[PDB]
Amino acid sequence: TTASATGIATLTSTGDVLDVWYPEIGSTDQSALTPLEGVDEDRNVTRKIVTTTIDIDAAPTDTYDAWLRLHLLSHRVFRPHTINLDGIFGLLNNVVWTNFGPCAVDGFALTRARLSRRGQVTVYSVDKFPRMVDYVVPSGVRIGDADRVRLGAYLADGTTVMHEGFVNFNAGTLGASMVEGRISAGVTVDDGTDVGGGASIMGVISLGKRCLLGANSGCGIPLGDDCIIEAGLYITAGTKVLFDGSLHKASTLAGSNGLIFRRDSVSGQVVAVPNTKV
Amino acid sequence: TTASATGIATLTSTGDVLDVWYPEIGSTDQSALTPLEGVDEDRNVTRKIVTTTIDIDAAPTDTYDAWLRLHLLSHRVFRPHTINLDGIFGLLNNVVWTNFGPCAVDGFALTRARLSRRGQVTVYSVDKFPRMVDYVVPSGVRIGDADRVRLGAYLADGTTVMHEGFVNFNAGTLGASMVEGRISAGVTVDDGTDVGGGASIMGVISLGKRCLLGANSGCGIPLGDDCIIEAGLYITAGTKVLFDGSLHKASTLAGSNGLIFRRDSVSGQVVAVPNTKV
Amino acid sequence: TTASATGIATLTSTGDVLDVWYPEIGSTDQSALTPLEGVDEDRNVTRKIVTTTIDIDAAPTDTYDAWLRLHLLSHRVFRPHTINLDGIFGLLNNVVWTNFGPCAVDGFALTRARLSRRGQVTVYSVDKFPRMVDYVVPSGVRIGDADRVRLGAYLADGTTVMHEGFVNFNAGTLGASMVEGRISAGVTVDDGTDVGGGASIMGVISLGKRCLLGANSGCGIPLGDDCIIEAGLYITAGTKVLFDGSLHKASTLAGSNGLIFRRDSVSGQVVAVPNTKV
Ligand SMILES: CC(C)(COP(=O)(O)OP(=O)(O)OC[C@H]1O[C@@H](n2cnc3c(N)ncnc32)[C@H](O)[C@@H]1OP(=O)(O)O)[C@@H](O)C(=O)NCCC(=O)NCCSC(=O)CCC(=O)O
Ligand SMILES: CC(C)(COP(=O)(O)OP(=O)(O)OC[C@H]1O[C@@H](n2cnc3c(N)ncnc32)[C@H](O)[C@@H]1OP(=O)(O)O)[C@@H](O)C(=O)NCCC(=O)NCCSC(=O)CCC(=O)O
Ligand SMILES: CC(C)(COP(=O)(O)OP(=O)(O)OC[C@H]1O[C@@H](n2cnc3c(N)ncnc32)[C@H](O)[C@@H]1OP(=O)(O)O)[C@@H](O)C(=O)NCCC(=O)NCCSC(=O)CCC(=O)O
Repeated sequence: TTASATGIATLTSTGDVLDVWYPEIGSTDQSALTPLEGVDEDRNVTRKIVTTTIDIDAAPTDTYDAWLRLHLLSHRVFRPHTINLDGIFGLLNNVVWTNFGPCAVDGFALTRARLSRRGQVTVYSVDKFPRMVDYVVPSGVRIGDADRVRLGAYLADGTTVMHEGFVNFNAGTLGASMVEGRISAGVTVDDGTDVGGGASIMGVISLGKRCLLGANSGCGIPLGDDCIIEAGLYITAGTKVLFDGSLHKASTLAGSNGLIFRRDSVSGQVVAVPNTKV
Repeated sequence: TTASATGIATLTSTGDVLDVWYPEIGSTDQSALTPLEGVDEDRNVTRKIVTTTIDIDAAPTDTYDAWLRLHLLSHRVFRPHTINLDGIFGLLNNVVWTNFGPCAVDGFALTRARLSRRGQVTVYSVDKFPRMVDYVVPSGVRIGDADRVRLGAYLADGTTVMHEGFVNFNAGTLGASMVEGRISAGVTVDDGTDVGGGASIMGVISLGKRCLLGANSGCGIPLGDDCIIEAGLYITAGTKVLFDGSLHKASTLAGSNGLIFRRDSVSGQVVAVPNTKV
Repeated sequence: TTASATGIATLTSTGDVLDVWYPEIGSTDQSALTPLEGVDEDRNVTRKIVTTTIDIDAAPTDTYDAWLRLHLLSHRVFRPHTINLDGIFGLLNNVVWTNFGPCAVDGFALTRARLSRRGQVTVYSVDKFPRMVDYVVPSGVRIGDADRVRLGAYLADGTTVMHEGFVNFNAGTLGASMVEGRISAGVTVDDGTDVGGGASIMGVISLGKRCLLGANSGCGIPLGDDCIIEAGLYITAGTKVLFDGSLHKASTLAGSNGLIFRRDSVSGQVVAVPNTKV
């Protein structure tokens, strides 16, 4: 798809792009943005309006292109896996994310000293991906600890990411989900799927509708709909699971509907049983 | 109980209450609060003093009432389960919690643009419950990552909530505890109980005194005093536990004193044994 | 070692040290620091330059000494366990860490009210240890959620601490590691060791090179090089592990090289097998 937006970029004096903010997708309106242009000598950066036009099926070719792609995902214009992100790690700079805005990592010690004359300097994160909410708050969502949702996360209407939840870029919820565990990059969960506290979903992997991952559980395989993984139980691709009297590697149960995975507390054996009613 | 306090409320131009801060319980002193009244046109809110009087045994009837109840818990005037919270979710608004203060979720994009002229806008959370410490810091407590304690948490003197700890509203510690795992809404742990790193306590559930939940453990049943759950072991209500040669569903071991729960590493069987010395 | 640095201390009106910032180790240059000296009457603190000289092998004797030691670790001048920290907990004050800077816990309610006239007051943490990044950002590191790295953490070049990672003081990475779980105080992991999401390493304990702790795993013993602990599996010192037909308490497998620990999904038995290729 040809996608375009007008945004405001933060550039170092050597021309490295620390960030871009695109408030709206597909608009040429600049009036939100002209008051934000200028030069900050304490950070040694310039903020300047840019217009970015991309082919979402092509690999990104520069830092601006990479930033627009993350915005398209978090504004929910594009779902996870629908936009080409190949090579994005190479295009994003490591940035010090502060209460004063993004700062270059090279020379940060001098930067911090300059900024400290203006007020206390707090560093929220040092990374190539910022906190999503600092660029877009999608509608119909709650996020307890907004450090734990990267820009490029897709959070469908009706999602709650609790404080223990984490959602990486190119990942998230396609419908209404309670997310209290970790959704790795490239993982999606479909409508009504709830991820219990401290649960882990490995990234290849997606879960269908109305799944339940128990607290402290783990899922290393794709699941279909109406599956349950018992609290505390980690299903790896290599786990051998007893189903109807036979052992199956979990990788072969990928995409199954209506299975409850538990570890028998008497024998210690991993079992899967049908999820009755459904 | 009749409870009353004077506080300062933040109201949208449509009269929705985004927050109330009650610095003290039971006082009519306004002199801390009159300098904080006014109108913020970038957020489109008004801050105004309110006096709120409630019956803690009755269901809350409006947003102010709900906010006072959360304060009563976190100031430790009332313990968890001692105040009626029925319907509170319906009375609290979803709010964008920023470095500039609370902001309405509707229209936040315009709000963010207005505020960005004043300085970098950082969103800490988007939720119906704020961070406790932004309203009350109780005495004798440490909190590593104060994003992870909701207003309405009760943290007794001598509590440390480490960065991996999480304490929901209507929950917490009745005495001195090291909390490095998740205390769900309506869960309390009694004096000397330590919750290990990444442990999960389901919410009906409380733990007694001097309990130890191992790292990455889970507890889905009430426990009495001097119980231990091995690291990595999740006791669900349905788990069948071997105790003195017989199998018992864990729900039937609810409230037991002096049991150590472990998963036998040879057989894989969940067992409970007496906690000797005690 | 004799170690010395010039820094800027924040002192209460009773002379308690809330913090010290030492921008550089071993320098007498004050020109970064003289613009930061002064008195803040809303917090009731004074900021003043100090010169601190210590013997790293001796126990710290005052709060300034304790702060310099934490800096020496996070600037990577000293590795974990190389500096004497005995009694440090007694020398650090509990502090309220705010957007305005450190504040005393005694009297914070009055402090908060004073500061609220200047702007929204946000409390990041209440603890004896601050967030490392607010004092030093070491080179070659990423940190997703910088609430989760305490000052006194040592993060070697090439380390990424993801949002689920946590690194305590006197702890961390000796080389390039992806850290998505919890590195307790006094724990180190050597080059190429990756700590999976939600994994727990107990603190006596270190891991060698190229180890892999699966998501939601736990390690209660020292490991040598090229060990793997399966996702979801917690090895406690007391766990009895089957290796080559014999049962061994895990404490006796301390420091082993090239072992893969798994829980057999059929029998529920904890086993260790050689890590083939290596
Ligand atoms: C595996 C399930 C789904 C099974 O539950 P069900 O309700 O289907 O079964 P149930 O009625 O308990 O049990 C039916 C029968 O199976 C037995 N049974 C159950 N589990 C067993 C096991 N592992 N081994 C042997 N038997 C077992 C019961 O004793 C009962 O036996 P009889 O037939 O003999 O009676 C559950 O235990 C579970 O883990 N749910 C996880 C939910 C969760 O953690 N939600 C996430 C939000 S909670 C959260 O996030 C916590 C907060 C936080 O962590 O921060
Ligand atoms: C289950 C317990 C409590 C058992 O410990 P004890 O000290 O009572 O027993 P011990 O001396 O190790 O063992 C007594 C005997 O039982 C055997 N034994 C122990 N566990 C076994 C098992 N699971 N299967 C079979 N045998 C077992 C031992 O080998 C020994 O055998 P012989 O009799 O043959 O010798 C422990 O292993 C545990 O998990 N503690 C958890 C502590 C914890 O995680 N604390 C939280 C803070 S730590 C934390 O939070 C980490 C940081 C973070 O995560 O962020
Ligand atoms: C234990 C291992 C390492 C084993 O893996 P390997 O690749 O060596 O083996 P494999 O090819 O799967 O399996 C070899 C043979 O062993 C069998 N096998 C494997 N596990 C078994 C078990 N537990 N019980 C019985 N059999 C088992 C397989 O079925 C296969 O059988 P046949 O020979 O019959 O074929 C793995 O499953 C694991 O847990 N890796 C953890 C990785 C991880 O979590 N990384 C952290 C980043 S991921 C993360 O952090 C998630 C994000 C987040 O949490 O936030």
